[PDB]
Amino acid sequence: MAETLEKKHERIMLRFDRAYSPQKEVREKCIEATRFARVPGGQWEGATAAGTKLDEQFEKYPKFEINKVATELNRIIAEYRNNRITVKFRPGDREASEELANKLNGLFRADYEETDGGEACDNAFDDAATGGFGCFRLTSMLVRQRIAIEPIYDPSRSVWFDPDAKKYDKSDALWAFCMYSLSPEKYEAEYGKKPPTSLDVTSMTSWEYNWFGADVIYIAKYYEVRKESVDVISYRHPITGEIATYDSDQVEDIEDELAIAGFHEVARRSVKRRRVYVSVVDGDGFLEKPRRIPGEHIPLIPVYGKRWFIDDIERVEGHIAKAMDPQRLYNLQVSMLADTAAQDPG
Amino acid sequence: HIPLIPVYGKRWFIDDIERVEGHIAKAMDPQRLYNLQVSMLADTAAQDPG
Amino acid sequence: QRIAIEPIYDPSRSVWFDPDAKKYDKSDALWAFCMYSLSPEKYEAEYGKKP
Amino acid sequence: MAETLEKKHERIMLRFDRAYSPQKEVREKCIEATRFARVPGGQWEGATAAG
Amino acid sequence: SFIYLDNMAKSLKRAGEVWLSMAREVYGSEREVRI
Amino acid sequence: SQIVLKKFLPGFMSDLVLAKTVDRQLLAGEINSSTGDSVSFKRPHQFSSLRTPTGDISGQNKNNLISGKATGRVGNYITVAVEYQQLEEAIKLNQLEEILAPVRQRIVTDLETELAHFMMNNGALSLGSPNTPITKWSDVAQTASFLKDLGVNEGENYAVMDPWSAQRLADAQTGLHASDQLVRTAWENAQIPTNFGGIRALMSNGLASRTQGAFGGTLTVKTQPTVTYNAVKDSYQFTVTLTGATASVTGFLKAGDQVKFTNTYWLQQQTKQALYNGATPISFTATVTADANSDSGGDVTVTLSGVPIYDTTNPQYNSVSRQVEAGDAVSVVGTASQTMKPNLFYNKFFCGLGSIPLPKLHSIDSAVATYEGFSIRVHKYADGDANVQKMRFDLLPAYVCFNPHMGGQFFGNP
Amino acid sequence: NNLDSNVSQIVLKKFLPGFMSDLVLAKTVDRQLLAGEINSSTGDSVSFKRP
Amino acid sequence: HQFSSLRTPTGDISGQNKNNLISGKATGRVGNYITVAVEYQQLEEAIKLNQLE
Amino acid sequence: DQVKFTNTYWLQQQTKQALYNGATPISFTATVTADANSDSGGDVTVTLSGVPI
Repeated sequence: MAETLEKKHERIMLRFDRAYSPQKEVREKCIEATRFARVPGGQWEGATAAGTKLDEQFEKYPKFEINKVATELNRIIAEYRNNRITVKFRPGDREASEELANKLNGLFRADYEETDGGEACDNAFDDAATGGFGCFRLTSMLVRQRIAIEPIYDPSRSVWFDPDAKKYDKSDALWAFCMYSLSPEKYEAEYGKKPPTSLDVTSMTSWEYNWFGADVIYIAKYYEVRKESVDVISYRHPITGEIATYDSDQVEDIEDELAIAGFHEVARRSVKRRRVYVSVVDGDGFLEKPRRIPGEHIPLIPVYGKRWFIDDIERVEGHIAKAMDPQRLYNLQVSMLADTAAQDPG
Repeated sequence: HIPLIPVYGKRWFIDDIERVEGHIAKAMDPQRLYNLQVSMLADTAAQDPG
Repeated sequence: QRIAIEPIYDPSRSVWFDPDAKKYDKSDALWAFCMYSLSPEKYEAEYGKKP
Repeated sequence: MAETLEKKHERIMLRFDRAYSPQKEVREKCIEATRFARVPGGQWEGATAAG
Repeated sequence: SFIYLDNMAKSLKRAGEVWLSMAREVYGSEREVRI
Repeated sequence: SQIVLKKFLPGFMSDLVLAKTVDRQLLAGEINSSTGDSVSFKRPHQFSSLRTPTGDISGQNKNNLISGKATGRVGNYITVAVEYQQLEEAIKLNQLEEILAPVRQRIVTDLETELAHFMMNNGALSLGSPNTPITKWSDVAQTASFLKDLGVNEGENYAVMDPWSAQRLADAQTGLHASDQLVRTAWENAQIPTNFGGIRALMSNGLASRTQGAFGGTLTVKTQPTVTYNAVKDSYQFTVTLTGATASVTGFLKAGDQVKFTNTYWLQQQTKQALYNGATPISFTATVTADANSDSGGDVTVTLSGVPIYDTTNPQYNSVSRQVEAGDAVSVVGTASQTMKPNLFYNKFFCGLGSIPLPKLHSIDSAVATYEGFSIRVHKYADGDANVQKMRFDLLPAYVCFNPHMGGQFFGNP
Repeated sequence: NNLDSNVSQIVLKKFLPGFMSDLVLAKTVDRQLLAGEINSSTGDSVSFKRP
Repeated sequence: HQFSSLRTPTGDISGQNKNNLISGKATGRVGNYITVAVEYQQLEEAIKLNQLE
Repeated sequence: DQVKFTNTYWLQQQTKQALYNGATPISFTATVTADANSDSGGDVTVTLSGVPI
């Protein structure tokens, strides 16, 4: 039953390991594809330092790079950004359907415009088209309460889902992860200076890349869905409609209804409901204790370029993976032509 | 807000670092190789006229 | 009082942002820098010759 | 609490150092690209004196 | 040039938002009162 | 035997508590290009009163105004340099960054060993017999009790103990009778709380060690020293000669030994009254600063940090019950030549620590690496055309000792 | 060589902390009975009765 | 790697010594196969072997 | 089997200062890797893992 937070922590760690084990190589391919397509020097990684003594020196082999695999991807990105798309609500065959739909897509449009919806969509589509996996988040912020759209950076190494979820939208997911990097100064700015920093281990980066700063700390948010027993109160005010069932989170004392326009009536019906909790964890303990978010689904929305289910593991592809070998062979051919031509001029 | 407004040509977030690129980065090697080829042709041509 | 628009020269070696900011427009930035060059005569004209 | 301005100054210096540290090898590429495209002698730079 | 123009447009949007936030304390708040 | 992993194997490293606990506030950005290589801080003033029954005595013997200083300066360079064939190094090492990780550690580890030696060499107060380790609660509580008895309030006190010694305190804590939180924490993590007995306790594996140094004979003072405030108002150091020693021994007194004067006791620095340690008064102690030899006839001249001022014309600055005079009986703590790792206790305003920024060498490529607030300047050059490239790392520290009478060493007592 | 005349030997205007004590007896002794009793008319001393 | 430091009042390292890059490697090897083998007849399969899994 | 060298002490690997468990320094220990045999004269040659460099 694990009353202590300590006993719940190693369960979270085990779940993270179980989720990380299978989906390890596909994300490696996605990261390699993005790095190959965008990083200025990423087309020769894995052989950055290669050469022979040449009589008391160690000349490195000449390695040139002519990027030709990004034009078609840029064309795709331009085609998308020319005609953006957004969720549209359609009415039904009722008397108030049109007005309901108008209010719904007015409120949704306001939320999308007064927040980072455009940034989230652009980044998600860019990552999906380049590597194959993209995501963005849909959380709630207070400014009294509102719903905000936020982007996710490094989805390939930052988003991990339940291994038993096989749908495109991960509807049958029971828990989920969202990792992000942080700086130590902000680490003591938030939380506390008292406990030393500890970061989750993934052995993911430094994979054929230069690293200079060990000043990054990996912190993960963790989402669960739980079925719990909750009792509701059915107010039966005769005036302004009689039947109105509300949960026990709002009470005549919690919110000052004062039974002015509300009657107790029946308040014994308890039903099981689906609720979602969020928390912030690290490699040692709980940074923030679990708290329930106002929703029913995991607020993570994954975006895929091409996705298939081949052997008990989902596999993704973008638009760069298929052209790696001809490009990295063309570069070698160009280099071996250039040095040989320069060897003997006349 | 901070009144600094950045403008990026092409921008991405790859490995915990913001990366930017314009329109000259990709074609540096072909140009700086073409120049060398032209020079090594010119000097060889000037060497022996007839 | 009035709001004005001014340019920044050499952004790549003059503009630096908070390393923990990750957005395109850097909304989530807590501090920033803006460097520029100056001549000794102008540095004396403003401020003072004392320092 | 950073009572004195001298106490406030080295915090600013440290923040400048922390901001300059990560974003270094990208601005070099940007400056190199600008110099290569615009400066009359920038396409052969780095090997000006070779013989 | 489409990507450069799009990035410029989305930077101009942010600049306009900053100007909107700035203008309230300089030019004052706006009220609609004529009746 | 050819497939070699690109990921390095794990290594070893110590911890940092001294640099974090010492005062890094006063000595910061003050040794600039204009102040020189040293700078001094001021010292508080003290006054003494008169007891007379008359009022129209407007002309009498008044007090005096003497101003003191505490001067801090810069230390030697912390330099690590490697010579190597850069091509052979770069065969399999990208950007030469594998070197960076175990180097910042050596520079950071060495500064901490230097701070410990200075704190041990300049600290004055001593407690307990060096032979006995720390086993109980009183061994830790005594430092806080003594610091409170001296009269220091402004600041916060600290103590650092070896890891094996803490295992013992946690074992004792597991024996409590009513604090279930404490018992559970000690049983699970073997972790003592933050404030232990009125002083903040720290556990650290990286800590300096010292040797006693051979000595023998009933030592005693030969010539009366001068301990007036005018003489010792700038350093709190004084020199003294001792007789009755061994014939001729090299290294007679090492740096860090505690010499105890039997008949001179400490005073409560405000009320100027003696100190009672439950059953016996507390005697005055001083710390050897530099190594002292012994010549024929058994005469040793030594310099000690911590002064027992008994000025007779400026009584307001006294810090001892009586004046040290010829024929007094002195002793030294510990045994002949044993080696030990001392355990330290100190106030916030005892020793400082500062860094001097270093400018870039002309026409030589370089970089700056930050590591918990310490900036290391790295330079690279290729002098000589034998493919011998060289890289160097530099850091320049600076130390100051404010008041030697607010810190020192302590051990366990039976 | 010999740059010592360029620099100055300064002393910061900040005092190091010192030692102080506490007072408990004056707050606990009786003071209400001997409150202004010794005046110009009374003289050097004044007396109280016994039970 | 492990290194050592030098001390100098001014930083002159003209006549000092400098550290070298000594490389050390730890080796790992394979062991021996673990093999479990069984055999049996087709007639036994037909008339006697049930619940083989 | 485990062999203890009485008069050689461990070291904190980074600091290089000796290790003391209270008032008794810790003694270096090593482990026998292969079976050894004793010949006449009380001489045995052994191979130990972990070295006192």
